[PDB]
Amino acid sequence: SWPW
Amino acid sequence: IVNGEEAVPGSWPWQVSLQDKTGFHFCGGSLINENWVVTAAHCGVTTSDVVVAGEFDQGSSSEKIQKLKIAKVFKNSKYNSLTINNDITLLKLSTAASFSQTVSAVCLPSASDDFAAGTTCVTTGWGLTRY
Amino acid sequence: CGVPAIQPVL
Amino acid sequence: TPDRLQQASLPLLSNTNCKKYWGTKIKDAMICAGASGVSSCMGDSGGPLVCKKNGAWTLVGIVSWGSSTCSTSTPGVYARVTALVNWVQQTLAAN
Repeated sequence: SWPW
Repeated sequence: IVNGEEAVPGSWPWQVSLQDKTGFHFCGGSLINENWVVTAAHCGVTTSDVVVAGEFDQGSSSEKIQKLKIAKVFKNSKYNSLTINNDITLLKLSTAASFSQTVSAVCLPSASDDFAAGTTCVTTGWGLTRY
Repeated sequence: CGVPAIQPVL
Repeated sequence: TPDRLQQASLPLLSNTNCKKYWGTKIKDAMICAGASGVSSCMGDSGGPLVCKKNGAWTLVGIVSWGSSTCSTSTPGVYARVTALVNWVQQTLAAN
């Protein structure tokens, strides 16, 4: 996951 | 947005771009009134960043955009950076936005409003179109 | 709030 | 990145169903949307997820986080504005  | 399409210019008039001092777009946000923008807490906005309202094409020099300074950053006290929960920040603008055909506010829901699974909604932005 | 002057086309 | 503003329509999911993708990472102040052939992606963060209610566009989510590759078959995760709006109202009233 990754911040968007 | 991956596999989206180009918007009609001006048709999402609450959408703002958050830019750093170099002019780099790093996050979106939404106007909720002339003085306040909602964005994500994890965007890490500071008072050195700029809110750009009224923009469609970030490559154009001819759009009548508003570059608005930020007075204060209000990160929600419940934001948890470890889990990215409660991911909301309010920005109080130093200079009010001037509302127009291309700049205006989105509505906020009531706390008790219901948005059912399966409802079709819309998202907008200048994020990557391909990874 | 919530009613754009320029209508979106989806 | 694109110069011009993009849009996409996409469906809301329930948190119970979103947990099939993301497990215990999904909290009550999150709402999932997508897995429908589109995805929000890096640089969209902070922007709106809006739904039309009684003829007006209403802010339901704030683009937050999702797949590191912006997979169009995985749901994106948005901050759930109904869980947060009381704080918004308290902040505006006090400032």
